[PDB]
Amino acid sequence: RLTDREAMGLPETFVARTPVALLAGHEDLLGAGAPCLVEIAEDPAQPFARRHAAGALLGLLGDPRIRPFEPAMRRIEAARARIGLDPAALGRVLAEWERVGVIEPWIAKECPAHTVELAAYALMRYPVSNLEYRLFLEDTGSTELPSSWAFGVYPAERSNHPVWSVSAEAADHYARWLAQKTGRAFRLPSEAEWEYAAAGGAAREYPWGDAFDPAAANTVEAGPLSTTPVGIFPAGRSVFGIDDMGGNVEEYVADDYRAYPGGNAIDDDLAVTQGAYRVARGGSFTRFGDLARCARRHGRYQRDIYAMGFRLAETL
Amino acid sequence: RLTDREAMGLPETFVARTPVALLAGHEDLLGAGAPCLVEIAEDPAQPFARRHAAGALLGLLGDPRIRPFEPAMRRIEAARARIGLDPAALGRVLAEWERVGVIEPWIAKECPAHTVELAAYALMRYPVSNLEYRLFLEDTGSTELPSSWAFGVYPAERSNHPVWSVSAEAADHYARWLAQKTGRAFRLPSEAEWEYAAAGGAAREYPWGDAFDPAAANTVEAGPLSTTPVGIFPAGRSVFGIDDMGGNVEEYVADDYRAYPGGNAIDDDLAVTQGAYRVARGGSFTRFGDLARCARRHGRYQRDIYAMGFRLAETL
Ligand SMILES: [Ca+2]
Ligand SMILES: [Ca+2]
Repeated sequence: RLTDREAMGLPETFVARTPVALLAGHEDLLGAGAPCLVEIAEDPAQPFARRHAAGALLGLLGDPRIRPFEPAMRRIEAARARIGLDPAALGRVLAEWERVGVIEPWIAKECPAHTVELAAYALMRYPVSNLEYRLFLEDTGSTELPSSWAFGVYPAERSNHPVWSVSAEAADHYARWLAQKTGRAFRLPSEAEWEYAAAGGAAREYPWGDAFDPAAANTVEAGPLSTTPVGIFPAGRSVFGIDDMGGNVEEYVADDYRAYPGGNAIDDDLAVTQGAYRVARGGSFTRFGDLARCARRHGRYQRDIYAMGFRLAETL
Repeated sequence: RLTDREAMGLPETFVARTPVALLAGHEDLLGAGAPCLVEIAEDPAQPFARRHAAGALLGLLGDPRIRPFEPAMRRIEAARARIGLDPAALGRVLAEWERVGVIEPWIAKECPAHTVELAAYALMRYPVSNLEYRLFLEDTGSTELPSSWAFGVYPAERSNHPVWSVSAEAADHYARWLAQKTGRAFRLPSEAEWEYAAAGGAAREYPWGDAFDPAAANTVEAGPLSTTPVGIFPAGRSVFGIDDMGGNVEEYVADDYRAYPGGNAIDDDLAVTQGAYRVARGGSFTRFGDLARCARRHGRYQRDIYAMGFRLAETL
């Protein structure tokens, strides 16, 4: 029933969260050099507008943080991961997020918290970028063009933003292409690999800790209402050094939707949702912080406001 | 029946007409300074990629060519303008453009060529930009948000590109707002004022001369497949010094569609088109060079690939 803007908490009148000119008053960045721009973009003490300005200039220059054939990876040692939500903690999540429309069944599918054995793996520090996805398209001849590319056209000023929306099978295809190109075991992360990389062995509610922080991720509460250059919300980095797990774009995993086994809570929608879509995790610039919860499971519907991107894992 | 990409002459596979990073190899522009960037962006001898790079950097910095409350204007003296198409020249237009789908009735509504007395007037050198339109939205509280702004959000990296698509009445509203702000007689140009400003007293077929030139304007034949910073196709400037009249975005005029009087050619669609839409002129980054003809009359249908912007005139 809601318009896109209503769903994003915005009025019908115009709202801006960025300057009219991103580098106005930040002209010292022109002489900084790319290594200095990278430090500024990833420094949590720098105001967002200056990090955004640095990231935007890197987007024009060619961002050296994005190396398509040797992407920045973080190693994660084998572990007994705890995945999902304790049924006794559902009430707290609902009180926390009912204001934005969350209802009990959406959170109940995170139950029960359970153990998953993970072998050692690596995960991309950043989500896959527009520039990376373009190289994939040009090498493969794929017709899997991103929905946000107007008329299928590459948005060059946003070279270092995450790509969206693509299908889960296009994300799969990107991973197979890079695996073949590099000889490395690239793939999408499993749902358990994604959640553990965000939450750690401490099972944090968010990548950054126990309480939502609108400055730690690009979400709709206070984000700029578009994607951002990867990695310019450093306060939201996970314990393993992964950036943008909360916010920016939702991220596909390898798993199609399934109920977690052992959950005595009746899900009357399972008769149509089981195996019906690929799980997406992490939330996005258009949605609220409930989606930046490490345990939140999403992906059921295709909508303009659901920005679907991805990041790769690697078998070690 | 055609997809957007089919209508643009593009395959299903990916096509790029820009570098992956607009300023890669153009890093000398970082130290140029805005006046030098402006000279580069508007120099027809500079390769398009370097002009685009300069314009993109100006878009980040704040483009000094765009002065919202004192927009760059060109004065045009009172004249007896010749508007439209001689019926004897219709066959030549059809042979020239039938390959892109143009058929006789679309061109026949330009007939007959006729005389319009114009008093002295001024016309904006550039189409109205994203940055200018944002200032309008923030001052008025208007809900007339541009269609290309995803979820209604300002695209800050494209601050100095033309705004699109807006309704003709939103263009009217912008003109009234600026008139009230500045005390100057701003308005949209009449259809005759627009065509004369493009074609001159010589009644050139295109602003730049008699033959189509894919490098003189941002059209779909060879343009970058998005809007461009205003004024970076200087080879297409009109005899009066107006930029981007061919290409970039279509431009509304003050006139609703009417047949030119005196045209003995039967238009069976007049029974539904008369007064039914606002005329748009000049063509765009998504369409072919037939629309960059000074006499071509457009605007009948609302479609994603029809990018509708505007520029202001001023009574002198
Ligand atoms: Ca994310
Ligand atoms: Ca134009």
